[PDB]
Amino acid sequence: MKSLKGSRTEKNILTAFAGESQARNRYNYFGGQAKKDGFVQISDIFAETADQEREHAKRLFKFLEGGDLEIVAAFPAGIIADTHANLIASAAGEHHEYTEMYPSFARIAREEGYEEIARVFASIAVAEEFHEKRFLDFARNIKEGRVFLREQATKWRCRNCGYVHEGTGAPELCPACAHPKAHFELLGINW
Amino acid sequence: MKSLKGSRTEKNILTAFAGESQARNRYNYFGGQAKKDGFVQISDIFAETADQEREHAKRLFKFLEGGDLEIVAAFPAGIIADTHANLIASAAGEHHEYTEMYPSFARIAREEGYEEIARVFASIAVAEEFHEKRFLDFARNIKEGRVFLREQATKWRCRNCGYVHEGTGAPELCPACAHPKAHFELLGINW
Ligand SMILES: [Fe+3]
Ligand SMILES: [Fe+3]
Ligand SMILES: [Fe+3]
Ligand SMILES: [Fe+3]
Ligand SMILES: [Zn+2]
Ligand SMILES: [Zn+2]
Repeated sequence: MKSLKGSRTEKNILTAFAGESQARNRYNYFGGQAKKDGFVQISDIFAETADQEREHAKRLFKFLEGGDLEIVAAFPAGIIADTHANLIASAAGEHHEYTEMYPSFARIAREEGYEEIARVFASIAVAEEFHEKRFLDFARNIKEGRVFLREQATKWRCRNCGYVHEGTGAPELCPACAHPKAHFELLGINW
Repeated sequence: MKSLKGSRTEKNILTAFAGESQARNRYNYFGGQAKKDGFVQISDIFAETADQEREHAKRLFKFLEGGDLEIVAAFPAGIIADTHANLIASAAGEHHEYTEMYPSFARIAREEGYEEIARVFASIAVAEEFHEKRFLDFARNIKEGRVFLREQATKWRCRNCGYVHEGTGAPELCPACAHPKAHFELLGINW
């Protein structure tokens, strides 16, 4: 790694920075619509994904040493729909990104002598693959009615107050904090 | 349920509100010390628990219809230590609460004709039991060196950027966002 200035990798980094910046915003707006649709756990994962996009953008932006730079590129023009649709559009763009755009960008960085940047573009691809995965399972539970209803009794946690509930479905109201079903999630352990 | 004024349940609600308010603060301070100790996932669970305490306090506070009211009660006087110790003090107080204090308070509410409040005190007890559980497993992994090291290869997620890593231990540095190991957690699915 030399200088980036004038290289193709230089425009590739700005282009990625540009689509990741917009993605932060759309995930943030999709999070607010999810909360409105009554899926608090899905709202918080949009917001988490938003924040992780900010951090992919920041590692990238830091490679730039430049001034003003012109790019040609395509981006979704809209749109905010119902949550299911939001989760499908998101997944589709995460898809294009880990299967198409970052493999290429990594290739050329590599090919221009920037292998570290190449690493970074490959590592981000990994993250976008989990993001898509997440978005697809949530969209499938929405499509199959299993957000707030499972087939054998399991335990549900209140995101708002931590209340735990043994049942096949979450309660219509939290007995502890009196927030509605929308606040409930599958209880999970990850330690 | 009548009026609460003058009842014993009346002082019980304020006393619980008082210990839960302080608990919010101590969990918030324990979260900052955890971040300093290099346990980001544990930092965020302190902060989450803090927020759930706020919401137990709020359901309670809303039952009050009163003016100024005198209480006698004991509270921890201090202290902020290392994270392990923080997790053990927290668990001990969560313990006293679900095994002793809220069972009683629920009893008397019940016994004074306030069964709904009684429910609420029982439902909060449930939440505090999961909180303790959480705190104990994290303190055990800290004691056994398994926060950031497992015995068979498993996958670790970067909290900062979503990067996923297959291995027995988390990386020393995230390849995607270049944040240190402290940001990694066991990857979990709960949908
Ligand atoms: Fe992504
Ligand atoms: Fe609740
Ligand atoms: Fe608690
Ligand atoms: Fe990372
Ligand atoms: Zn990204
Ligand atoms: Zn509480």
